[PDB]
Amino acid sequence: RDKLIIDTDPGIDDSMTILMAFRAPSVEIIGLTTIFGNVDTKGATRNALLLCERAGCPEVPVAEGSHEPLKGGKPRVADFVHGSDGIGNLFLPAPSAKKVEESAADFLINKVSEFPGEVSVLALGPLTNVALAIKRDPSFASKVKKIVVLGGAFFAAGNVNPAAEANIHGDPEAADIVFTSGADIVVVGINITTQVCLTDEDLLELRNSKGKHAAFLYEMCKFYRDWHAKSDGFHGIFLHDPVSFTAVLHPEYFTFKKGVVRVETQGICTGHTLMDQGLKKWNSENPWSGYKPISVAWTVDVPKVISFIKKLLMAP
Amino acid sequence: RDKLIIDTDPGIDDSMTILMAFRAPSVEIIGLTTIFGNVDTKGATRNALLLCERAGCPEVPVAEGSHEPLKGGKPRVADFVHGSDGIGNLFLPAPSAKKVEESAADFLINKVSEFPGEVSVLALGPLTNVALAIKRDPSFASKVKKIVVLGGAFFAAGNVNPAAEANIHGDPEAADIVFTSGADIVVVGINITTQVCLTDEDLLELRNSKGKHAAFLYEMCKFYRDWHAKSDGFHGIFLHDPVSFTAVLHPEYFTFKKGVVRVETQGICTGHTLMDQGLKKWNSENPWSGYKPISVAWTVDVPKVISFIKKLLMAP
Ligand SMILES: O=c1[nH]cnc2c([C@@H]3N[C@H](CO)[C@@H](O)[C@H]3O)c[nH]c12
Ligand SMILES: O=c1[nH]cnc2c([C@@H]3N[C@H](CO)[C@@H](O)[C@H]3O)c[nH]c12
Ligand SMILES: [Ca+2]
Ligand SMILES: [Ca+2]
Repeated sequence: RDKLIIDTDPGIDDSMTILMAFRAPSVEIIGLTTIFGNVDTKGATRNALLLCERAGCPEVPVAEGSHEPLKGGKPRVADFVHGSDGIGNLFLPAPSAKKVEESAADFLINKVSEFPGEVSVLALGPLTNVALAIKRDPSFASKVKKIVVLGGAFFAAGNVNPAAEANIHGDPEAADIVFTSGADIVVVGINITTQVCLTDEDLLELRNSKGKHAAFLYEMCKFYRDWHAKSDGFHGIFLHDPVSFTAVLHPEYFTFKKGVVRVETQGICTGHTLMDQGLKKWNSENPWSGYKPISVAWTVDVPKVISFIKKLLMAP
Repeated sequence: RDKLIIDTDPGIDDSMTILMAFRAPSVEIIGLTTIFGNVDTKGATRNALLLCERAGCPEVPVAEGSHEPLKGGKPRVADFVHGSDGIGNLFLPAPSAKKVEESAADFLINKVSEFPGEVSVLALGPLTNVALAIKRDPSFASKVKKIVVLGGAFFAAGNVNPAAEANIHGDPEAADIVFTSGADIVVVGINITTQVCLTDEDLLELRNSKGKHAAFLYEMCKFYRDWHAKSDGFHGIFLHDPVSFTAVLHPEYFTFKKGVVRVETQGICTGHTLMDQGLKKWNSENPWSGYKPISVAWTVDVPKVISFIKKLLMAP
């Protein structure tokens, strides 16, 4: 079993991912670390604790992270995407399970130091906790096995505005710290995940399936689906976070390109992710020079990824 | 005959374009306006005057433009792409023809005001003179028939650094003024022009042809081709400026997408061009909201464009 920490802002697609992850036999979830984005950090913690209970694992530690980005200020949340409670307005009763005392940043540092080169991190929201752990401990990047990030828009439009994807826009400084940390990083941009969908028919197939969490997953996805229709004009949902989980277990369902990634932190392009492919010899040095390259998902085998996601969601 | 002003920084591909333009029948070149970029403004004026003489038209007015970008400061020139003299180190004797007294900005306003909705502008370098014209006369944008711009990198890597294309990076503030002016604008990015090449074999075919300027064009192209081999790893040249001239006469050899274009003026992404395609309904307003969209070249019919360029370059 491969040790995994999920850094997340649940979140409708985050919740689908977490529930899938608990059903994956090759994976050992050693903890959930929470962040803002789809909902405030407190709302993310509440949902993560509820997901642990729903999965029959209330013993799995939940470590609350940062309430704001590194630059500060109360963050704007995607409630128009994920609902007021972050899970499509189900307004569920409060969990009995409680979060651990330590912060998400401290939990990440402790578990990575406890098991060097063994713990993988799946980043599903803004990268604040991951950046805090990199800054607080300089050996973190050498001790973490792999960091799989759902974030960015590589040579494609963003989803917050034309320039930026939501997770990166949520904390641009944190994303730039993570992408230049020298750790073994895999980034999956929305240029990849918007190709991997569940249509209205696929969602109905989920409702009618014998899946353990089928009824709950369908109720959540109703609000998520309606946003895609109003904004993207698509009758269904984009599987952003489940696709990044698929890259953890089955990287062979994708192709990757190596290259230095930088994040714009100011101006009209705040949150924009840009990769230097290294196929052109520049005349002079630039902000992409001297850093260690990372892996950027380039193509996706959509039927294989959809088959893997559907089998986990529809498992009894 | 359609009236045309060429705003240019000659420049090797600029020189190919200017010489093609003088041979093109459905066009009347009413003037050349010069700018920095490939070489300093004074060097661009010298080359433009030499091109008018070589074409047998020393009477065609040459109006010298801005020596530095809108924000000020001595500009960095692409002498590693176009040579010390701006024309591949041919070190030709000085022209006998002299430039006009008025600035490029004043010439642009005067000729567009003289013939409202008749004069087209082909922009081959940084957009400083065009922006100065828009700022000095706020009706300029509405009076120019069309502005065809060679510039930007749309959902592709830049050629200065991963973020920016050279002409836009030369004056980001000027490009942003032009793209938001409300004028009838057609932008041709390097995402289009890098698909339209002359290989080493094609250049040899040009040398062996009966073309009026074949010998001169080939000598000048030697330094230009060499940069492509050292930097891009391509044995030949990218026809950037001749392709934008092809978009003036034959826009039917391309497909275009309508959308608001903004330019980043600060940070690591200074000079980055980004278009909002308008295919997604945004939840809130952004820097792309409220402006008039422009036409962005999306695809190119490479054989048709190559055929048109080759027939002009190889005409006796
Ligand atoms: O349209 C959207 N706007 C903002 N955030 C999201 C999300 C969330 N943010 C990430 C994708 O931007 C992903 O992790 C998901 O949990 C999905 N769709 C949208
Ligand atoms: O590789 C390059 N770096 C900088 N400028 C140029 C140019 C010039 N600048 C424009 C394309 O960036 C184009 O108008 C041309 O005259 C060609 N190739 C390069
Ligand atoms: Ca998420
Ligand atoms: Ca030029």
